[PDB]
Amino acid sequence: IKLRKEIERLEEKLEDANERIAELVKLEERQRIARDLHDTLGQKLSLIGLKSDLARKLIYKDPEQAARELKSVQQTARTSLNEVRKIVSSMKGIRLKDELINIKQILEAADIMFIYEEEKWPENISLLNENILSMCLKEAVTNVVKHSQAKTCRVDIQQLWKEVVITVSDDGTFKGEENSFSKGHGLLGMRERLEFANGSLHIDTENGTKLTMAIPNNS
Amino acid sequence: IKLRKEIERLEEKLEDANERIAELVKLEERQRIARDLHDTLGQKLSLIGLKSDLARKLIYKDPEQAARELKSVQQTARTSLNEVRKIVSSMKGIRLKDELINIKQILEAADIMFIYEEEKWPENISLLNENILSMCLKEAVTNVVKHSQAKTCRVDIQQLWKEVVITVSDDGTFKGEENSFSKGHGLLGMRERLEFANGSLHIDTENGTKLTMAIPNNS
Amino acid sequence: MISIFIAEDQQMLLGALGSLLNLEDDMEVVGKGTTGQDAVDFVKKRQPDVCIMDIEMPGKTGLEAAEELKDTGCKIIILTTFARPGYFQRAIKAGVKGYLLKDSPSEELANAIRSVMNGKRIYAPELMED
Amino acid sequence: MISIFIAEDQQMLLGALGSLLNLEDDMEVVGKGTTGQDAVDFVKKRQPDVCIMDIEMPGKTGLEAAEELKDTGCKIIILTTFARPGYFQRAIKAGVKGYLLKDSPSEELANAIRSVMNGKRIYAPELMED
Ligand SMILES: Nc1ncnc2c1ncn2[C@@H]1O[C@H](COP(=O)(O)OP(=O)(O)CP(=O)(O)O)[C@@H](O)[C@H]1O
Ligand SMILES: Nc1ncnc2c1ncn2[C@@H]1O[C@H](COP(=O)(O)OP(=O)(O)CP(=O)(O)O)[C@@H](O)[C@H]1O
Ligand code: BEF
Ligand code: BEF
Ligand SMILES: [Mg+2]
Ligand SMILES: [Mg+2]
Ligand SMILES: [Mg+2]
Ligand SMILES: [Mg+2]
Repeated sequence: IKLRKEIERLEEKLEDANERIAELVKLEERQRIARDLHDTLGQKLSLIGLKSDLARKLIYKDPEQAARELKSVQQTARTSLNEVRKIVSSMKGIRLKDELINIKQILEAADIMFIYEEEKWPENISLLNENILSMCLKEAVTNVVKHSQAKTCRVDIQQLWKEVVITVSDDGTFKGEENSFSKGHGLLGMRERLEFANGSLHIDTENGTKLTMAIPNNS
Repeated sequence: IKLRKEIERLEEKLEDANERIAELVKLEERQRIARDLHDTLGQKLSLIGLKSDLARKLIYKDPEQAARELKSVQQTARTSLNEVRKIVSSMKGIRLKDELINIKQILEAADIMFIYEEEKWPENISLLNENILSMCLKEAVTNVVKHSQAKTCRVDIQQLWKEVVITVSDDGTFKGEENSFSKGHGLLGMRERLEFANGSLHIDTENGTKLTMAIPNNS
Repeated sequence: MISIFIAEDQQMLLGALGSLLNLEDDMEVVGKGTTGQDAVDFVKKRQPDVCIMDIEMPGKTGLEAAEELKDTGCKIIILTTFARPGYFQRAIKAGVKGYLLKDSPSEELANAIRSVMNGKRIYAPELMED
Repeated sequence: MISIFIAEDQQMLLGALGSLLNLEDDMEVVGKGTTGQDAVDFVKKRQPDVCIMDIEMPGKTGLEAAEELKDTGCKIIILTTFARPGYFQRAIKAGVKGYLLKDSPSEELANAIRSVMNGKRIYAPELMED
């Protein structure tokens, strides 16, 4: 009865340790995304400094260009603070493999055919870059279910020499009107996240709607 | 011989777990300082944006003031990037209790009397703020051993209603010459870290040298 | 003319905000403070048209100061950097007229001050996320 | 006149750096690239006076590109954001004339370009810490 009491006391503290390792393993992956953010905040802060140095030098030589540089400095600080907010809120970063699963189910529930010819999966992008691409792919199909009025949606995920490109095309009609990049909207927010990551967004509304989201590789 | 082999196999995997908890507990304290940095980068990025908005509005109304604001934006980005560099390098943050121990031993090895009347220890400052104060207290006594030529050094650590103040006074002579805040030097670097934290540095060279390092409380 | 009290703990920020609002032809900064207590002390004594107020300030906070100026008739706009749990709730419970992100453009802030003066209430979507 | 090649992966940064150096009366940007390969391809063909070069660039890196232009006579200044293990070492082994922090003032960078052209070698203390 003493050793059976002592075994239960050790079984209770081993449950607090092998199970408490699963709680502390969450901080290991959060440190991977925090170090990803710190790396690109270094690039962002260097850009703010250099663009301020340039706008200051232009105050007399070209005051209109100085004002243009300062609108750009303000935007870099606004968007790079939006990313800090995202990791201070501890919002879940989705893996591109998991987001591709959800978009197929969202497109099928809305009765839109999903076209996907699987190729080699991206391997040289950061977890933060991959999380941005997931949010962009999720917003792209959300726009196709609500506005496109398309029969099919072709998604491509490609790993190129210096970047990862995701193309999302629907065979519907683009419902946007002149300023299709309005404040607090998905397209503007996609362009902001992609540009913070040093990637890009290109929209081809000829023959439907084709979003091309590119994001760079590491090293 | 089977159960003795099996017990050693479990003793080896329990050593990998109870000991590997001590490795993963390092990431818990690093997450506390990363969340401290993200909080004040939020304040820094808000300031860069607002000061850019103001300098842009002043390009025509007061171009000299716009240039002054842009030198200040460049400095905020430079110093706030210096803090990101510090946590990307994983340099050790010293506890103020431990730094007070070292300064007493450094002052005694250099034959300078250490004056300290112990009071209630600061309790409402962040770990990042406390680490900055340690670096500032360490630099203050380093300057007193190399330049002051003082007999005594009085250190005060006070917890005030809205801030923590550290005073470091020596009874030597201030050896500085006009621009005592030169590039890459300790005093300039102390002023930069303290100002990033929303604190301050005041130097009174009348009757020796008195450094007053203040840093705000949280909430 | 719209008189403004600004309460912000960040000194560099308090400066820029004051300079930006002053630049508006129809507004003028009549007081500045670094804690929620300075805001409480000022609006109680002088009573301005609008009270721009930071949340996280040492001493008294902006939410704590809004809670003490609930029955004063002063239009309080709250500014904050991070959307945090309980902040939105505490602000609506206090009866604030505006709840905005600190780094939002000066044009928007100036608009929000004029909108709040015309009885409207402006709240920020980003600050109500999850 | 001092001709300059700039290699930087960050497009917004590559723009500002080019505009800042061009503003100098005695310098002119003769080429711009986003990878270490563009720097290798350009200095091999056109051969400028000075080659300003980022470290972390996709495709070929700035250190990798310095390693391939070792026997070319082009003065390479390296710029980087973070001091990382092995970067300083790899740079000196490559024979770079300058190793600077990206966000250092334009005045300092312009000075370093003139100093490097006068045979001197400028290295940054912050980039050699621990
Ligand atoms: N794939 C698509 N096909 C057709 N129209 C599209 C489209 N994607 C976007 N649009 C058009 O562009 C507009 C703006 O898209 P956006 O994603 O920015 O905002 P939204 O209308 O979806 C609200 P939210 O902010 O929640 O995304 C849409 O309202 C629609 O008119
Ligand atoms: N307590 C003190 N008493 C007398 N002179 C002092 C002093 N603290 C600073 N000084 C003077 O101010 C100068 C600048 O101090 P500072 O700390 O910035 O640089 P430093 O000379 O100690 C080299 P480092 O960058 O390693 O600190 C010193 O060289 C000295 O002349
Ligand atoms: F610090 Be305040 F709430 F932005
Ligand atoms: F990305 Be570079 F090395 F600053
Ligand atoms: Mg949308
Ligand atoms: Mg010193
Ligand atoms: Mg505050
Ligand atoms: Mg780079």
